Amino acid sequence: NAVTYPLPTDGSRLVGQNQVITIPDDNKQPLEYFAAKYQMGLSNMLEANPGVDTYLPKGGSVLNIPQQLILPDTVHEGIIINSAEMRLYYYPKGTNTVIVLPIGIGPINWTTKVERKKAGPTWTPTAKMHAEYAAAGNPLPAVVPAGPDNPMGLYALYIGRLYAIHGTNANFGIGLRVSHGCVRLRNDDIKFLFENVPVGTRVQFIDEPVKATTEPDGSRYIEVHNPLSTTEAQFQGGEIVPITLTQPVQAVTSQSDVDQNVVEQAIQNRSGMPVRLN
Repeated sequence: NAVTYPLPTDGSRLVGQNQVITIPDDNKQPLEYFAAKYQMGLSNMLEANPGVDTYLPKGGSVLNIPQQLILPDTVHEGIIINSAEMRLYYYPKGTNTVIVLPIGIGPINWTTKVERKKAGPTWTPTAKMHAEYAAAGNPLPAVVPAGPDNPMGLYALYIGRLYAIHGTNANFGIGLRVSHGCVRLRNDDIKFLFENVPVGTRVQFIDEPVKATTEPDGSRYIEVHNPLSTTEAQFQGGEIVPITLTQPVQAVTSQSDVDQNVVEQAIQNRSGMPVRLN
């Protein structure tokens, strides 16, 4: 599996390899189709592919698949969710691997755990949402039954304070900020988590749009994504969205052998793909 990585045991955090594919000349598929095929988020695909058309990637163009990544600076235990890059990292007890799955969101810094998990979850809408639907004339049960029309999809992991990691019955959404729901995954991905994550697993939410590492061979890398709150205009350069380097990131990026032109280009581009600094 391209998104299951053996974990390095020497302190390395750079894992994986990028791919590049060619879009057929006769292509009719939107970007979401490629993102799903490669288990990527839509925003990650946009970041890695400047000017790509989400409606219809240009036939005969090339598409970068950003499967190389730096592991976030956290414990290598349980589930880590980094909303700024729309990724969920799972460090299973049963293996020495990390599985990296794309998510959609609708929590920034919080440590919790999986309290329970359910095949075929029921959805209990908010009193708010019901008020809105009822005025619109839309029927909304107090309890939406499990099944194919349930917006949590076919599996859920509950994590406390109301929240869940769940599926979706929609055709898009993973790698996007939406309204409603907590963390959503594509069908096969949520099923995989449901089958493999025990109740009691640690869950930690972080917000780290920039990651950097000094690896054991002395090489240094940065990876820059758009910050969580980024709008279309900030994305495309009609507005700016500011990125500040945290001190852990500076521990790498301020080193004496770093090419600061690579840092500045990385910060401007926000490509989502690791770039070597030295």
